[PDB]
Amino acid sequence: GELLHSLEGFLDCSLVLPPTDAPSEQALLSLVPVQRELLRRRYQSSPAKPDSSFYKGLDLN
Amino acid sequence: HKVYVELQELVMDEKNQELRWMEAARWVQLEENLGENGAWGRPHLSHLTFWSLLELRRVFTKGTVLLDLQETSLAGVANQLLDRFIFEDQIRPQDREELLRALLLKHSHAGELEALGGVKPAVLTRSGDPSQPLLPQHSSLETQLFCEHSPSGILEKIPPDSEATLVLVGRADFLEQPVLGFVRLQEAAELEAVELPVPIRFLFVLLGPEAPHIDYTQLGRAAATLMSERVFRIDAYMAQSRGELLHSLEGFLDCSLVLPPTDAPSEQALLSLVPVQRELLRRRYQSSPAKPDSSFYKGLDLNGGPDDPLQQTGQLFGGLVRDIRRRYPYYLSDITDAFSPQVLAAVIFIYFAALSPAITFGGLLGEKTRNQMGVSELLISTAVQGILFALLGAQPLLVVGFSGPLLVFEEAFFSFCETNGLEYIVGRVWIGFWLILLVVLVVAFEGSFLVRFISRYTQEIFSFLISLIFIYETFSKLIKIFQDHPLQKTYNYNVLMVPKPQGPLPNTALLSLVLMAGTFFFAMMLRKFKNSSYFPGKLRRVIGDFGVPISILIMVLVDFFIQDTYTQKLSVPDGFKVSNSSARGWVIHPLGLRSEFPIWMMFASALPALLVFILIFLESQITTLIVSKPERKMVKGSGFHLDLLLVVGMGGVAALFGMPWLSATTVRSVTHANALTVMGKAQIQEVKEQRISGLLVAVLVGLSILMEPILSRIPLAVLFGIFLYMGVTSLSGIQLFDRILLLFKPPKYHPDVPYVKRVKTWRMHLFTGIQIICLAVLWVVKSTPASLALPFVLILTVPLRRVLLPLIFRNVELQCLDADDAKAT
Amino acid sequence: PLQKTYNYNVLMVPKPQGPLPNTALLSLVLMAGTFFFAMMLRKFKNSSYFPGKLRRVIGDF
Ligand SMILES: CCCCCCCCCCCCO[C@@H]1O[C@H](CO)[C@@H](O[C@H]2O[C@H](CO)[C@@H](O)[C@H](O)[C@H]2O)[C@H](O)[C@H]1O
Ligand SMILES: CCCCCCCCCCCCO[C@@H]1O[C@H](CO)[C@@H](O[C@H]2O[C@H](CO)[C@@H](O)[C@H](O)[C@H]2O)[C@H](O)[C@H]1O
Ligand SMILES: CCCCCCCCCCCCO[C@@H]1O[C@H](CO)[C@@H](O[C@H]2O[C@H](CO)[C@@H](O)[C@H](O)[C@H]2O)[C@H](O)[C@H]1O
Ligand SMILES: CC(C)CCC[C@@H](C)[C@H]1CC[C@H]2[C@@H]3CC=C4C[C@@H](O)CC[C@]4(C)[C@H]3CC[C@]12C
Ligand SMILES: CC(C)CCC[C@@H](C)[C@H]1CC[C@H]2[C@@H]3CC=C4C[C@@H](O)CC[C@]4(C)[C@H]3CC[C@]12C
Ligand SMILES: *[C@@H]1O[C@H](CO)[C@@H](O)[C@H](O)[C@H]1NC(C)=O
Repeated sequence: GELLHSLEGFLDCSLVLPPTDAPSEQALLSLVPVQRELLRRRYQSSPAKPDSSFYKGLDLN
Repeated sequence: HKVYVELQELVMDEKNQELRWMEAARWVQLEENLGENGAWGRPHLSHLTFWSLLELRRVFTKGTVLLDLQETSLAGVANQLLDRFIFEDQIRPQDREELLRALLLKHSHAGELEALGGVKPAVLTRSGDPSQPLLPQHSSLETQLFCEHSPSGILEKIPPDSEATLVLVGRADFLEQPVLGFVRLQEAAELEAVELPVPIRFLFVLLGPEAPHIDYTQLGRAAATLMSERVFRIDAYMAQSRGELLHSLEGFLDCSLVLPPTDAPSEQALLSLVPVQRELLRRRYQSSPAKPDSSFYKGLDLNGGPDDPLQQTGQLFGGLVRDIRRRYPYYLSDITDAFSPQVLAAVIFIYFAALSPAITFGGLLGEKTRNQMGVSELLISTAVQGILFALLGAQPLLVVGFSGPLLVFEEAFFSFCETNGLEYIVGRVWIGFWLILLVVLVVAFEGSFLVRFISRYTQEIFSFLISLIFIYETFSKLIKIFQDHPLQKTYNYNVLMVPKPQGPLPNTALLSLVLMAGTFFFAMMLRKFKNSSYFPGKLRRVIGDFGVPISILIMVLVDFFIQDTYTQKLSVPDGFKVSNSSARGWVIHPLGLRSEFPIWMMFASALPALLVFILIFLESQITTLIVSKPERKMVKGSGFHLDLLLVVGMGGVAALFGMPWLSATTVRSVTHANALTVMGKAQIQEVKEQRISGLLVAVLVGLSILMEPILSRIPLAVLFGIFLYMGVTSLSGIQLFDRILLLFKPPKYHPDVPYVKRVKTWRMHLFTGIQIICLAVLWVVKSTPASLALPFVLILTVPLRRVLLPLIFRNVELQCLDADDAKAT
Repeated sequence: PLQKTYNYNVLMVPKPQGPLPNTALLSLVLMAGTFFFAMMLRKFKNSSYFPGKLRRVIGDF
């Protein structure tokens, strides 16, 4: 399930370029801001798990 | 050949709860969106998403299609569409009554936005009242990037005879699965939904409930983008059933290029996909009657190779005509591009930067040659040779003016003429004549290609030694100011200061040092603030572009407020008078002024002319090489033969009138080029090239004699800080300076440049040591009384790189170190 | 203050009586120089222009 969720997140932050008659350089360079925004949306969460390494009491607080 | 596409959403008005259709995007070969304000954003290409395309394909594989429908009004189309939905078991019979009322509703365009106060997304229910969506929502992407006059362009772009398409989207909670309806009218008819007079032929209807991985705005955008393409439009114009549309959609999906997210995106890697895209486009047109529009409109059918500024040509005067044809077609652009305030700031800076050395050298020359040539002559010559060179020159970023070696030659010539018993101002006419003949002969045979043999070695050596000597001279001037007014316990008052202050003065030296330090500090602080992030960008850049004039004004005001203390000020001659009217005139008779001129001198004056030609040619060509390197984003070409011809000809003509000849200056030209440089957030984004700045500088230098009241209040010590700032700033691009700096860093912190990775450290150090030995020898011979033999030594550096070094190093090391290009090695 | 003339017989045994020519500017120069040198050495401490041991020892003083 975690791998499936990660794949869904991967597919959410991808963009498709349809066949456009514009010059190649302009069409390919127009993607920089949109891609930057999508990646900024990709890396914003980065949550995995809290610091649950050990629930120690240690007898001395 | 082009059509109009309109996309509308079912939304609600904030003022009073009601439902209505609002347009959200328009398509004329490009996508335009509108924000909440009500003003359309800038046009841009369309970039869909994976989910929108996937869901569009899924819903279109089974959606119903009505072809050749015989209806004219919206109600008849909605009735037939709902009947077809009912027949194909798409919706239940208990849902027609609500959908019919939902579709037959008032349509409001952008012009009615502010009258209502804005709209919000709404969801239709079974009852018919709006409600908020249950699933979470997110801010739109396109309206955040592009949205944050138009009617005339919109009405102009649409061809006079064309059809339009309308797409409607909206959510309905009483539905099970999304439904797509595509209907093409038998004959185009006007519709009440679109206010534009263009008739409507196609109609898209996208309905359905809320579901994950489905966004109806993006799905409508995908449908509009699919309709906008020519091939799919032609297929729909000839399709007779759903199979043809499905095949066209599969073809459209096949030729799509999807790119995944990355970690560190770059504009260089993203440009490695240029061919692939092209190929895909061709495939999309492989099996269609249409043809691509930009078949060869993305690349120039020329070469960036054999087209070089300097090259041997089989015909006489080839370089001159080549440079003229390369440069002059840009004259209107050169005139126009000077409307930015940065040009004004550069003009103000270069005015002082060029006025001060002219005055100093004119005074020194006047006191050296018994006032045969003084300050006014040099000022007039500089003004005229700047105005003409800016109006008819090939490289308008050069700054002409008097130099040091020319002064040394003038001193030597005057001493020789005094010793031999001949006149001084007359032989210069014949030297100028020989210069004219020599430059004509040289330019006729395009003998400037030797400039190709000068590598980066000599350029770096020359620039470094020039900057270092400049800084040394500035500090020498400061120490002289200290020496004139020492720090004592007793000072005599009632001293006479009318011609010049006799004896020491109390608070002069320390005040001068303070003013210089303050000017330098303020200039550096404003330079740092230019690249900061402490204000709005426009105002920040406007303030930072005027740093030098602001600092000059601040320090001038600070000096002006002080009353009793004396500081040296700038002085210019009273009027346009010759320095010595007793033994000189405005025009010099070549035959003789007071005594006849010997014939042997007229025939033998060619020898100093050759030396003057060598000096001027070498300095000007090296300066042009340094200024116009490929790294500093120099788009327009720079000529070599035309500049040399103009400079030497102008020098000869000025020598006819008694004014001195000039040459291009390295530090001033580099400062002028750096002032007119627009930097990007670093990277040199562009360099502003124009002819107005040089012309204005020359005019101001010429008119400086008319501005005594303003120039008399500018202290001399303030300009020393500006000179130090110029000298420090002109040292950035030098590579030998970096290699000297690396002599102190440990090898752990060395940069990632090729000449560090390819070669070892103790070979780089040997290279730098050899170059420093050459610099030291040049300095020593400069201080030696045999100064006139200095330029030859410089050209003697050229064989050293060509013969001696290949006997010590290896080819890879020498090619990596002595790189002709900066970025490429 | 900064004047044109100064008295040349001024007793300064307990304290300098009357103005003196070059004291104010020399004091300002010394203050600015000390501050500038201290800041430059503080910056050089964190630089990479010498061996680390000698660089840190110099920057500490
Ligand atoms: C162009 C060929 C290659 C050039 C390489 C770079 C070298 C350029 C600078 C070298 C020439 C310097 O130009 C001039 O030289 C003389 C030599 O002492 C200097 O010193 C001179 O000062 C004044 C004249 O100005 C004289 O009274 C003095 O006797 C003389 O020594 C000048 O202050 C400097 O202006
Ligand atoms: C090695 C890198 C160099 C870049 C950094 C340089 C920093 C140190 C610069 C200070 C150099 C001192 O500069 C010093 O100026 C005074 C000016 O009065 C000269 O003094 C000389 O020339 C002046 C004319 O200007 C004469 O009136 C005077 O009689 C004569 O001694 C010294 O000969 C020179 O040595
Ligand atoms: C080191 C880098 C930083 C750069 C900063 C440099 C600061 C330089 C400060 C200069 C010292 C100011 O010097 C002081 O200025 C004021 C100007 O208001 C002068 O003028 C002051 O006194 C005179 C007469 O007493 C009044 O007429 C005047 O209204 C008053 O302002 C003082 O006579 C002078 O003593
Ligand atoms: C308003 C004018 C007169 C004074 C401007 C103040 C300038 C000189 C000072 C104030 C704050 C300073 C900035 C503070 C933060 C940084 C970030 C660093 O990564 C680069 C230097 C930079 C950008 C400093 C440059 C100098 C700076 C901009
Ligand atoms: C006291 C002797 C040994 C050294 C004095 C020179 C020091 C004070 C000065 C001279 C040039 C200055 C350097 C100039 C350039 C930079 C680059 C920057 O990225 C780090 C700071 C650093 C390195 C500056 C630190 C201070 C500096 C090294
Ligand atoms: C002008 O020239 C004359 C003759 O050469 C000379 O006597 C006079 O001193 C000159 N004036 C100056 C140097 O101011």
